[PDB]
Order: sequence, then structure tokens, then C-alpha cells
Amino acid sequence: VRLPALHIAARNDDTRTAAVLLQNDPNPDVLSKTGFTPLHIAAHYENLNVAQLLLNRGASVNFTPQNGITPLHIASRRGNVIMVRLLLDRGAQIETKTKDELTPLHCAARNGHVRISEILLDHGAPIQAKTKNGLSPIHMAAQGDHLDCVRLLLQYDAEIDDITLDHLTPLHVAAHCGHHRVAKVLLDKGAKPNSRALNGFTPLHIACKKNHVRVMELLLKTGASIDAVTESGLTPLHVASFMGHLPIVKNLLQRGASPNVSNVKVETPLHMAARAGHTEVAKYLLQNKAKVNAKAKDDQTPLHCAARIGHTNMVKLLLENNANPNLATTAGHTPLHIAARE
Amino acid sequence: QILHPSAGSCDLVPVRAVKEGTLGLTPAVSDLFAAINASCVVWKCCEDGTLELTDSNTKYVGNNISTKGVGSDRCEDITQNYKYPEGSLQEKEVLERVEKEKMERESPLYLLLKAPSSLPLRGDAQISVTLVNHSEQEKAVQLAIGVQAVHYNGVLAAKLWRKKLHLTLSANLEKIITIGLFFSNFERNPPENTFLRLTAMATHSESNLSCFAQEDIAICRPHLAIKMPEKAEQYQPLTASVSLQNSLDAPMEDCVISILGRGLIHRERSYRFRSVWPENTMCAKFQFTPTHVGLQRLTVEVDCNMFQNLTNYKSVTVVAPEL
Amino acid sequence: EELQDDYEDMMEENLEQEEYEDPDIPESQM
Amino acid sequence: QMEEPAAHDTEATATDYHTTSHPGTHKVYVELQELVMDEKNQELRWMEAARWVQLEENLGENGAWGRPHLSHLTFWSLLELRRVFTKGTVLLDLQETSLAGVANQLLDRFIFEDQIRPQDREELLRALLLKHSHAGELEALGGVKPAVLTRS
Amino acid sequence: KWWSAVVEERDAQSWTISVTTPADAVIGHYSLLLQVSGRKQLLLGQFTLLFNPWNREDAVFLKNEAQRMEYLLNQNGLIYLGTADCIQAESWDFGQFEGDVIDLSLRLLSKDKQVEKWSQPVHVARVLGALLHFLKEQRVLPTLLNKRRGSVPILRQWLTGRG
Repeated sequence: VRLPALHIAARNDDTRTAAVLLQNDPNPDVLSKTGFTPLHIAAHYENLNVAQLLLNRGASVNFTPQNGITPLHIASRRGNVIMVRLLLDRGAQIETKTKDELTPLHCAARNGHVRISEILLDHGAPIQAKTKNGLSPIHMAAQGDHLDCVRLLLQYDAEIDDITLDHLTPLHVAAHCGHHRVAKVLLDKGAKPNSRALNGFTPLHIACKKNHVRVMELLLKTGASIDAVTESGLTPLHVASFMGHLPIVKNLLQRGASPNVSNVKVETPLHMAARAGHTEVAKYLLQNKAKVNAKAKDDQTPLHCAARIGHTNMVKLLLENNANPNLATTAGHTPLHIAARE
Repeated sequence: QILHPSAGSCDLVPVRAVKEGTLGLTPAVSDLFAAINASCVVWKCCEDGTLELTDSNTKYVGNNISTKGVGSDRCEDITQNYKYPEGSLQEKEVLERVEKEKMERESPLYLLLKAPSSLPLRGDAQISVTLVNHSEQEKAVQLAIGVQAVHYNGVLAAKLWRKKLHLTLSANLEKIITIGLFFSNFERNPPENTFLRLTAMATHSESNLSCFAQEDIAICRPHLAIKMPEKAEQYQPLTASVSLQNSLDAPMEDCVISILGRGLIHRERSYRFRSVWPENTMCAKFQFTPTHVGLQRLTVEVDCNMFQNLTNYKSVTVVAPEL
Repeated sequence: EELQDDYEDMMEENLEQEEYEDPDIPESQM
Repeated sequence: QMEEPAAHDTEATATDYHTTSHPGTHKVYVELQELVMDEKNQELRWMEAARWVQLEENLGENGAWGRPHLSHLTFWSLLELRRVFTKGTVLLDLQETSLAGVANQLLDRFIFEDQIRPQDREELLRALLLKHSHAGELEALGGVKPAVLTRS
Repeated sequence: KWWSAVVEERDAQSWTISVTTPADAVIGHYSLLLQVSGRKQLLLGQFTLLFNPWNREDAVFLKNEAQRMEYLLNQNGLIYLGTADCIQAESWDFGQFEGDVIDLSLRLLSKDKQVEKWSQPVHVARVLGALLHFLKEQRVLPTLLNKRRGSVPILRQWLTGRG
């Protein structure tokens, strides 16, 4: 359950113990239980002396365990610039992929190591290489809020609108994670603000979903469509009203988003605020424009949706403003019949 | 760790404690947390003396927390080390926990202000004010636009420009007003090292609330371009050309360019260059022998009667002579 | 203390094998 | 570029380069070296001429150091040292550890202060980086005669 | 791991001695003295002891060589000024390796009388941070005046009043 002695000497950078061990056992590529050579441990802790000692005794600079993590991968992930240089000088392969198809550039960009990424690019690393999910290094840089890494990769002609398997652009990832600085750099460099995901989600839709207000303002300022709909017809106010993010719902209504838009299910933003139960969104949706007695599929008012879930503050806001209890669905169910049912 | 001097005594605050709002770990966590998480409330001071609250755009604090990148002259953003993304679940958790600890211890009109990030020195820029009327009636709106000079520490320097518009907004109609921000309109000249505070204030009839927006604008000076080979040999002469285009409305007089750089120049060498007439380019060439091997940096400073201490830099790697 | 990193379990935890994998591409279906 | 920039004697930031360190008291060895020519190869070289430890010792044309003596000075030497000191080029607290470095920076400040022309720099550098020989090598050098530096 | 000395190489007239210091040693100016049985103390010389971002057992240990080169060995810094949307990088000469900067820093640190705590980077950072803030309040004047040549002239003026 203890590491092999050459792995322990690698972690401690003990070149004297390593020299004695290699004199006794001439194999520098001894495997641990995980399958990692001592060169992998030296690359992780940037022990350059024991790394050169191991490489001078025949250690495989391109050793590939079962998971595909070469020492160059570890050095790039850990930010070991000097170890990356040493491994590249001794013949490390620049395009080798892990089990999940990550290149060393993927590991560098995911952790935002600008210097290492530039060294790998200058050595010919593929900037458009993809993982199993279709993530390019710029996707990993945008996911980690690594502004200078998005900035360097864009300088090296990375595709600003590359898509994953879920049709996610780096702008989509930035909107998802709330990184408004990455989104600002991408949009100021020509990224399309109305890119569609697999379900037709724009970056504005995702920003309105996750209550990322700064990304929302940046997108709307860089010409994102405020009335863009999904495959299901969801506007950004449908997403904001359903998720309950009052900052987004007020910002979208101050800018002139129609609070009376519909979806495949003829649902309006006040219907989704009644079904979820956000009485401060609904309150704003009415204060502005929104039809308290508006109807959807089956002839359902927001009073019906609020009475189904049993929210009384919502019922009491809808009923106080203009809601009429006597309105009934196609099956004849008033809000008093749903409330009696539940 | 962050050194936070209290007017006194200094505190070493772990950055994670600021990020997570761990108020109590060290005495200065609360102040550093408030430095990048406070909210801004704008009051209007009426001539009658009564102080009214304003419907104001959100002024975000703690933006673009920056430091020099490792192994480059590139800027690294480290804001994520001090703050969760705005509107995120983690930021909400931290904020409500900090509010809970402190509490236990103790409109028809919308204004959108669009401004450029910088205004060229003695130059021109265009700003846009979008006013949206949500009332069913048309509105008589007084739009006030102001430009003030502010020091880096937020101290008021000078009143540069003020503009008063009177508009009528049709009901449910958005209106875009484009206003030119020109240096020649300034009542004075922004004191040096100062920034431009641009404010918009919309008041209609007797609603008692005014829409207010503000933006900080930097003064942009002409680019000082340095041309120098990436690599240089030690003990061999090296030429660096410097160029500056005069994009101002006046000639550049009293021109002194200085050059310095530890490893390349002993102390500094300042030279005089000819006056530069508008729309013209200065092109000075400098020769020096790099004497110290390593990654060196040349720093160039130009002073004139229009601007002073305009500094740019360029890095050169000096290599040992071939054996 | 000071000798835990010599064991195979601690080293595997230290090497962070999950950081060399594509975790997921979340969508959060509404 | 083109604009040939003209030096501006400025001392606005000269105090920004004045160290707070008090120098230690050190006694000095002085070596005087002259530009000479050796008859064996007609090669320009620097030759030991005199040294100061407690008194002055001069080097004769036999390689033997003469009798130590008090250092008398000629009037013409001091009138011309004050005349070259008045316009002298000083590099104080120079961060250099090789002769080629000291010489490259001295010649750059000599150009900066209009002491020498740029066309003289390469020949002056060639002269300052010549071989610096000592009294022992003189006998093996086949004698020495004084020499003048000419542009060539 | 503590103060130690071993003769690594020797000849009849000389000893080549390797001397170690503890990773938690008190920093500052040191004297090395030799005691030869039945004789008085002989001063071998002076040396200055500093923190070691390169030793794994030091409190200021840094994992990366590149981070060590950037956060301790580089005198050419960049102070970012301007606004959030218009960041202007100003070249700055930190000059930590200037001849007198170490002496000035140790002299300023000597104003703190808890010399036993000088082994602790936290205590040293807090004392110098407080002293430097006090000096900044004392020496910075209310409003060329904005021409800057790095940290070293500012430190010299703050400590000596000259410049």
C-alpha cells in the first residue's frame, strides 16, 4: 500500500536515493498500482533534477497509462512551465489524447496556464482538437473564467464560434457559468450573440436562466435578440419568470420585452410565475402589462396554475389585481375545483 | 494573502476568506469584503434642500481584479479568486450569510446610458442615452448630462461639461438621443491622472424620482510604438525605433523622450526631439549595446506640453555571444 | 503527517485523475 | 526612424539613482596602463606602465620595476586633468562586472555627452577590448614600443 | 535540517565546508564565528539570511519555478491602472535587488522588537505593511510631480527624507 521507492524519491526530488535505486534496479519506468511512472510524479511536483535523472536513465517521456495521462498532460495541467519545456525538449508528443480525448493544450487551457498554452501552440499543438463531448481548448478556457487564455487562443486563430456536441459555443459556456468578462472578450472579438443550442437556447436564454445579470446586459448591449424563442417558444422572460430571477425580469421589462408572449403550450410569462410561485415576479409582470385572466392550453388562467400548486400569496395577488375565479377550463374546472382536488 | 493596513496595524487576509465572506477569521475580512461587494445608492440634491432617492443603474464594484501574468507581460484576471459570479447561487449564499451575521450583530421611465470606454486626449466621442416611456401618457422629461473629472480615489476634481435637454416621449415609445462628447466643449481641461465621470439624470413632471445612470471614462493618450528586435546579442549594438502619431488638436512642444531599462541603459538618457505638428508622426531611433544577458525590458517615456509621463515598454531577450 | 503522500491512495488523490477527464456538458432541462 | 534625437542634460530624476548605502573605507591599488605596440607581431595591446601601492613604481624597458618614489606631478598634467574633468563623462555605481560591459556603457555615455562621434565608437571599443598584458609577458613579447590608435 | 556544518572536501591547507540553516531560521544580518578549542572567538565573515520560496519546508514555499521567477526574481513589474473597461499597464521597476533595498528593508524591520518572530513570514509581512503604511501617511504630500522611477526611489525617500 506504499508507493515504489523510485516514486517516493521522485516526490522528494531525492536524486541520491534515485541514483542508488537506479544503480540497483535499472528500470526507471517502474509502475505503481495506479499505473503511473516516477516521471509522472516528478512532472506533478515539478522535481526537475529527478526528472532529468530519470530521463537520462531511459524513462519513457511519452509513457501512456491506461487512462492516457502522459507526463506532458500532468505538467500542462499543473502549470509546470519548466517541466513542460524539459519534456518537450526530450521528445514529448504534443497531440497525445487521454481517455476522454484531452490534449495537453486542453489541460493547460482548462486551468488557464497562458505561458504553457503558448509554448504548446508554438510547438504545434492542435488548437481545434476536441474532447469526447466536442470541447475545444477555448471551451475549457471559457468554462474556467481564464480571460487571458481565451484572449491568447483567440490570438492564435481559435474558432470563436466552435460548437460542442450539444451545439454550445464558448459564448454559451460563458453565459452558463456567468463569466461576463469572457463573454465581453468573445463578443468584442466577433462571437455571434444569437447562436442556437440543441434546444434553440441563445446565450441570452442561458443568462436569463441562471440569474447572470451582467452577462445579460453585455449580450443585450452587443445586439442579442430580446424576443428570441426556442424550439418550444420560450422567450428570455419565460425563462426568467419561471426561474424567479426578479433582477432579470425587471431588466427585461425595463428594456421593452413583451410580458404577453406565448409558447407552444400557449403559456405566458405570468403563467410560469404562477406555476413556480414567484409572487414578486408575477407582481412585476402585472404592474407592467400582463393579462391576469389570460388563457392557455385547456383554457387555463394563471389562477388555475397558482391554485394547483397551492400557493395562496400568488392566488391572493392574482385575485386582488384582476383575476376572476369563475373562469373555467375546457373540462369545466374553476380554480376552486383544482384547489379542492389537491 | 492580502496586506490590509488599518490607518496603525496591518492584517494578512487569506483571499479565500474574502471570497467566502469568512468574516471573523481575521479582523480585516469585513472591510475587504465590503470593498468588492457594496451597493451604490444615488441621492439627488434638490435646490430646495430635500434629498431624494434616484432610480439608478447598478454600479458594480470589484471589477477586473488584475495582476501581471506569469512568464509574460500579459495581464491576468484573478477576480474569480475574490468573488463568485454575479447572480450565482454561491454568491447568493455568501451574501445572505453575511447579511445574517451583520443583522444578528446589529419608475415609469427607464434610462439607458451608452458610453465609450475611453475618450481620446483632446479628442471626440459619442454617447447615447436611451429613454423608454412606460406610461400611457406622454411625458415632459428634463434630461441632464454632466461630465466631471475624478481622481483615482474618487475625489471630485473639476466640473468639465453640463448639458440640459428638454424632450417629449410618446407613450410606450423608446427614444435614442446621441450626444457628442468633445474636449473642446469642456469648461476647463481635466486635471492630470484624472478620469471622466459621465452622468445622465432624467426627471419628468412631478414624479419625485429621477432616472440616473453613470459611467467612468478613461482619457486615452496617443500610442507610443516601440520597434525593437525580439532577441539581441550581448555586447553588440541594438537599435530601437520609437514612433508617436500626434492625434491632438495642437502641436506637441517642449518634447523630451527618455529611455531607461535595467540591463540595457545605465540610469536614464533623455533627448529632445523636434516639435510635432498635428496629424504628423515623431520617429526617433535609439542605439544602445545590451550588456547583461537575460530577459530585459526597454522603457520609453515622452513628455511634451500636451501630455507628460506617457510611458510604453518593450521586452528584449539578450543572449550570450556565440562561443 | 509528512509521510501520508508516500501511500498509493494519497498519491492517487493527489494526482487528481478526475481533472484529466471531460466531466459533463450540463443542460438542466427546464 | 529618422528624427536624430538631441541629448537633453536633465537632472530631474538624478536623485532617483542615489543610493542610501554608505561606502566602506578601502585602500587602493592603482595600475596605469598605456597603449603600446609589440615588435613581435605589430599588434596593439595595453602594457603596464606604473603602479601605486604606497609609492609609485614605474616599469622600465627591461621588465624590471624601478625604485619606488613619491609621486611628483607636472603642472601641465594638472591643468589638463582639470580641463578634461570639467567636461568628463562619469558613470557612477555602474552595474557591470566585465570590461566589455563597462566599455560598451562608457562609449554610449561618451556619445550621449557629445564627447566622441558615433564613427569613433567602433575603433574606441576595439582599442578598449585589446589584450591587457602585464610586466611578466613583456620579456616574452620581445620588447614594447609606444603606439597611437589610428582609424583603419 | 538545523544549523550544521560538514567538511565536504579538504586538502592539507583548506577545508571546504557545507553549512546549513533551519527552514524556520530568523532572517536578517548574521555573523559566522569560529571557536577553536582553547582560543578566543574568530569572526569568519558576514552573511544575510532570507526566506526561501524554493525549500518545501519553508512557509513561503512556491510550487512552480515559473511562479518563483515571477513573484520573487523579477524586478520588471506592471502596475495596472485606469478604469475597468480601459486598463492601462504601467511599467514598474520593483528593484528589490538594488544594493541598498535589502539593508533598508532590514533596517525598517529592526523597528520591530520581536526579533524572535522574524522567522515567521506572517509577522514580518504585517510589521512592514504597517510601517510602510505609516511612512506613506507621513511622507506623501497633498497636490515633474507625477514622474516615477519605480519603488526604490520612493522607499529611499520614505526612509531617509531625501529625494
